[PDB]
Amino acid sequence: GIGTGFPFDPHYVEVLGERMHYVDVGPRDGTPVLFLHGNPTSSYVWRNIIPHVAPTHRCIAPDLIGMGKSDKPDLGYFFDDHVRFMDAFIEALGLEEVVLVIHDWGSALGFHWAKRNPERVKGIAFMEFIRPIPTWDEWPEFARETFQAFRTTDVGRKLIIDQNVFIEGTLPMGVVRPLTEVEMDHYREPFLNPVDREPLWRFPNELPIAGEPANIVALVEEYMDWLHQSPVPKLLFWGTPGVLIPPAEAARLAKSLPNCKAVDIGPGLNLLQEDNPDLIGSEIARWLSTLEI
Ligand SMILES: CN(C)c1ccc2c(-c3cc(C(=O)NCCOCCOCCCCNS(C)(=O)=O)ccc3C(=O)O)c3ccc(=[N+](C)C)cc-3oc2c1
Repeated sequence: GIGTGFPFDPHYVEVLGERMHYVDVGPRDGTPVLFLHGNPTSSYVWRNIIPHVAPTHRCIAPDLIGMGKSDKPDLGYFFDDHVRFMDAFIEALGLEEVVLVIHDWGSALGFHWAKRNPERVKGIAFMEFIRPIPTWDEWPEFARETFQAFRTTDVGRKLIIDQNVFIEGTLPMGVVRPLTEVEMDHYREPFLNPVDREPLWRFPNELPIAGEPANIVALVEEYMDWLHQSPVPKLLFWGTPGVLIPPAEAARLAKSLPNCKAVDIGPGLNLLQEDNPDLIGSEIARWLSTLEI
């Protein structure tokens, strides 16, 4: 059985006047491994992968601001808000050099931070990450109209804020195998009140699709350009058919990104962690030995 529980002790750090929650396990010395979750998850999405890395490496898994057990300030939760909070989280924890394990919107946070701090990143494991979607044709047909509806302030907010569709429908449709009730309740816990769902709606409205928003498209194209040239060790997980990263894209990236290892995880949509956590965790563990950390 795939683990459903969250046994990690809570850790907190005051950041920009707001308390943020993070998982911190593993030995204290050596290079830490920073796990960055996306939408609409939390450090809970790393629950079955950390146990493969925690025996030999420090594992830090924060909850993004307004998500998980972190505080819920009255912000718009634009990507720029998450950048400032994640920049200040990393400094508040005194992290010097790190290995990144990033997913979904956390990957945009990881890549944007690694582009600005390339000396402090010894490797990047990433899966179902954010890239420029040139046209709506590059978005999966089965989820296309709903995400077009998500990116509006009337129908989009009604679905996500008022009806919580992103948790009750979009999240299960990002996973191939079925999610138990206990797993669903963990993902529901930070969003029982419609107020807390603002990041669940701003995130898909920040997706770089068809040139909008222009600022996010430029930002993501920048770190994609850095990724195509930098020699930082890269580990990419992908599944079939995926959502953000289709198999043909993963094959292209596996040849064009320097020092990159691609790992097929089998069937998979967006939350690859939930469809094959053992392969992801045990491959990250094996890959960390090939780094000079
Ligand atoms: C439990 N079961 C499997 C479902 C499945 C679907 C639904 C749906 C549902 C969702 C969708 C839907 O979410 N489509 C789109 C998902 O496909 C995206 C998958 O990749 C994205 C992963 C996340 C990526 N994160 S990022 C980068 O974006 O930040 C479409 C139609 C329906 C429908 O019903 O007619 C419900 C709709 C309304 C509703 N009421 C008003 C309370 C309840 C719904 O309940 C559902 C339950």
